[PDB]
Amino acid sequence: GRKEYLRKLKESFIRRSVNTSPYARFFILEFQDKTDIKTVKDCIYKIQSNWSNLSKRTDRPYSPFLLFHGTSDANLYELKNQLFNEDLIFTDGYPFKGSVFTPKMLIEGFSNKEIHFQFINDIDDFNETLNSINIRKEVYQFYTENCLDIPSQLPQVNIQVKDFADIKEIV
Amino acid sequence: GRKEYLRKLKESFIRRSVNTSPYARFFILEFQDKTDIKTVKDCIYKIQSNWSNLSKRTDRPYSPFLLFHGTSDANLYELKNQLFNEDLIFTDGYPFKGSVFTPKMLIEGFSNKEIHFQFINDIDDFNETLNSINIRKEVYQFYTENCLDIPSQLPQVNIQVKDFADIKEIV
Amino acid sequence: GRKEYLRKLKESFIRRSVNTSPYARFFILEFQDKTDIKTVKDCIYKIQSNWSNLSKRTDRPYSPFLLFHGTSDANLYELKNQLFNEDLIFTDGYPFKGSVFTPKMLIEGFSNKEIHFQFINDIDDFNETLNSINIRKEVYQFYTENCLDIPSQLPQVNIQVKDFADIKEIV
Amino acid sequence: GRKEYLRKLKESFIRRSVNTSPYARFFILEFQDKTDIKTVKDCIYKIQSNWSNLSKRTDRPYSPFLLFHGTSDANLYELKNQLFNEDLIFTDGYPFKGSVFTPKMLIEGFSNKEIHFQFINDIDDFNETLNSINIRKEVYQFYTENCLDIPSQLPQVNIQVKDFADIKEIV
Amino acid sequence: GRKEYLRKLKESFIRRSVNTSPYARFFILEFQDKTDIKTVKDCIYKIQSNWSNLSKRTDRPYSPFLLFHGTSDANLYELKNQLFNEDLIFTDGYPFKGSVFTPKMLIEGFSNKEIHFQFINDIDDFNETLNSINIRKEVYQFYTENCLDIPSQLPQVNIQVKDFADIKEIV
Amino acid sequence: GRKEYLRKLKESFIRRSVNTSPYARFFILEFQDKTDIKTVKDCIYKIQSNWSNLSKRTDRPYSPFLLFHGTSDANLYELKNQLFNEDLIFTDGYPFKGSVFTPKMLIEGFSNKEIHFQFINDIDDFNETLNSINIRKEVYQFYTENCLDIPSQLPQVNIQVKDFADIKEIV
Repeated sequence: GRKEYLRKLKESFIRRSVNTSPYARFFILEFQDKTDIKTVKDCIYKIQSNWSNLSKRTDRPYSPFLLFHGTSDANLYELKNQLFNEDLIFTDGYPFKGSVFTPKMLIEGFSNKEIHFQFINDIDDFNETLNSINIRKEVYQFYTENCLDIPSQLPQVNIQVKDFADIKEIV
Repeated sequence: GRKEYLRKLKESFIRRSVNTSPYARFFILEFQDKTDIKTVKDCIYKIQSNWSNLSKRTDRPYSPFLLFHGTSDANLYELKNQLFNEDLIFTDGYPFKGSVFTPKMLIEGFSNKEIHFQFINDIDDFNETLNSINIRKEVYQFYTENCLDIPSQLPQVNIQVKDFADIKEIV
Repeated sequence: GRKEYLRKLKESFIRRSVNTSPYARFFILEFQDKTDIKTVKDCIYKIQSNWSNLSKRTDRPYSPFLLFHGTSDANLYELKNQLFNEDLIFTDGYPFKGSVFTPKMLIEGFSNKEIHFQFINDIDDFNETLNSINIRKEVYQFYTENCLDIPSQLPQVNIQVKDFADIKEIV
Repeated sequence: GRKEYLRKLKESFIRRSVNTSPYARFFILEFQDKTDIKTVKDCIYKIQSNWSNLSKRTDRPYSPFLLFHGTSDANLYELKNQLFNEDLIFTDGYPFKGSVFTPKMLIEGFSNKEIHFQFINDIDDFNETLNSINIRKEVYQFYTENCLDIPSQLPQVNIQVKDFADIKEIV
Repeated sequence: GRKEYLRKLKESFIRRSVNTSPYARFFILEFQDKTDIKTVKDCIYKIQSNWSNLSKRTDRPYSPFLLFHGTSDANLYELKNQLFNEDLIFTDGYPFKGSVFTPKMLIEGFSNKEIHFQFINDIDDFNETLNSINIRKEVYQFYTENCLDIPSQLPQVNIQVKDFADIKEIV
Repeated sequence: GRKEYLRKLKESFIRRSVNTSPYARFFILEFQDKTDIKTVKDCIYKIQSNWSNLSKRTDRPYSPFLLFHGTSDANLYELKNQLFNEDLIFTDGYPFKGSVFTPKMLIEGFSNKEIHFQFINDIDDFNETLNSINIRKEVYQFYTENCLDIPSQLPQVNIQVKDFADIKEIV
């Protein structure tokens, strides 16, 4: 059936235990120009609610890493602005204007409970962040037509959705 | 079967998690002078009970925003007066008589455990409050004849119901 | 099958949640002379055990309101004398002999953990206490041959049973 | 199936809730001098484990009442002696040798955490017991060929079993 | 199939509740010459892990009683020495060398959290212990050719297995 | 179907309880030359997450023992050097450079909450640490083409896998 397509992809590679261990979860989402602003935030909030545990009870907080490609910087910063306005505080390695890429902010924001997720701007920020993370890194890709190139010593999943709307129910 | 339409509207649009995050939830209901006040109150109490967590244990309380359209102000205030008489304390942006619409009264009332929900009198109060809540806002519409226009940067669902009685089992 | 009508009667009108809010629940039962005194108490204890939360953990206690019609006053008091003997303490608005109807005793017994339910003698005490409880009141009717006239501004359900024996498995 | 006769007697007559209220529960088992003591002790321990709540958490303890009939006192006392030897402390209204029947021991033993159940020697002790507990009393009769007479003012169930061995998995 | 034979003797004879009461459970196993000691230790550890509850929270600890027959004393002590080497602390009524059987040592070890189970050397130690435990005792027999003689007043089950390795899934 | 062989391999040998006791669990894995370094780490992390309970709540911590073979030391140390980089702290009985095998470091790391698992370099270190752990030891083998010889006094399972990828969903 139609609903069966979403039912296979949910636990084939994306399956989730009752308490997932705090590893460096990288979520690569393809942002094409046809996909509007609104449904990306519905995916990001679903990514943030599941694969981040920032409750005060635990001592091992973790947050997902978010990567977008195939988009212009105009709507990438436009999406970035509303996420911060809606109190979904993130870090992208640029703590101030005119900063060089500082992955040490991504180090502490992963363990910070007040920072919900982590944004990655481009390819060069993603590869430099990978060397900065020393703990286990798993990278999940949700693409439609274009696939990113990922270094081969990392556990990767590749999921080809119909469009961006099908990503959210998987995650 | 006859319930088969109800399930398609329950779990596919207004699916509910047991630990839903404190979003600015907007509920738009069509009051159109043919449904009685009592059936609206049962829908309002059901909207209150499911989509507000005002327990003393939590640190992130939330309350749903309710807006009615298509009816006169006479039965809108009559519905409004019965809700306050039954100890369902709400706020509507008019803390006193002859007041200008005060959006911040709807703001601490979102985080107030003693304020059960928020009442929106008209579209003009709905649209200007939309610029007041900074956090993510979700709008849920339940309508029988006329669907209200919502600006396109919000996550909206539009559900067409047979009458006002079918809303409360959906929520 | 034969148990099917019990499923058309249990979760379609008298569906029960585990965290039901403290509402003024009215239970109107048709007690006829054919019905034995003993089998009514099995319904009263089932109604009291399900629709009352008098535990010391909560701060919002509630008790059901019970109405009986279609019976003589002699056997109604005979039932009333039994329930007080078995430590099922109730109030009827008559705290002493020769008293007028005091609905205030029914208000305090609703919020009292040591008072298990509330008795209503006839129609006139039902309508007088109807204007006394300010919070939302729901009326549930279980009857075989005579239907009461409940005012239309209250949420009412009407259920037909063959006799009084099937009411307790409904609730 | 062969099991289906046990299923129609499990959930239709002796259905059990996890939070059963402290009622004066009377269990009548028929002793017919051909069942050995061991299966009777297996039935009593199943009755005691399920229908008594003597934990330190609760503030409303309750213990079942045990009645046997149709047998001589030779095996009735001999069964009674083993149950006290296995630290299953009970009361029977005879706290000392040559005592008259004292039902007050069974009322205190009903609410005592250190008294597991209550023994009833005969139908004359049972009727005198019946007028002593004021709270609601239900009688469960499990028998093979002889049925005792219970007053019609009490909620009673009657279960006919193939032999004494089917009683323990009903309770 | 073949696994239906495991189901017919698992849930029908050695069915287990999560809150089993502290009874003096006896497990009688046929140790033949064909059985290796390694398989027996898997069965003994499974007997401990299910039918002993020695947590620090409970106030009623219990431990099973272990009996073996049909084997020589050479491999009985060799099995006995391996169990003590793997920190499975037990007692057998012989607290020192050259001791007479001491049934009281099997008594506190029933209630001792640091004593995991009780070993019984032969027939004469089993019957002598049977007169020492006052509380209810249940005896479970698993054997392949020879069935041990058991006193009739003791509640017992008799289970016929293909070999010793099938015992551990049943218990 | 295809996942049938996975179900025939999962709960029939490597069945897991939620309260598994602290056993000296040995995991022997076939690291042949065709296996990538990365896909072994997914099995090591799955073995560590399931068969180790290093939480601060318990007082009996346990860690799995890992053995690898079928390849040279070039990729065995390269796999070993990565696991220490990702904060998966282990011990192998070689606490310093040029050390003799110290099985005592494996015993303390078994009970150490900050040591996640234990590495075994070869069979010579496996047999030496075999005589060091006094408690019950279980050995689990997962292999494709070579099966090693384990002494027959230990509980062993042998599982043939198509390649190293299916081992992780088995455990």
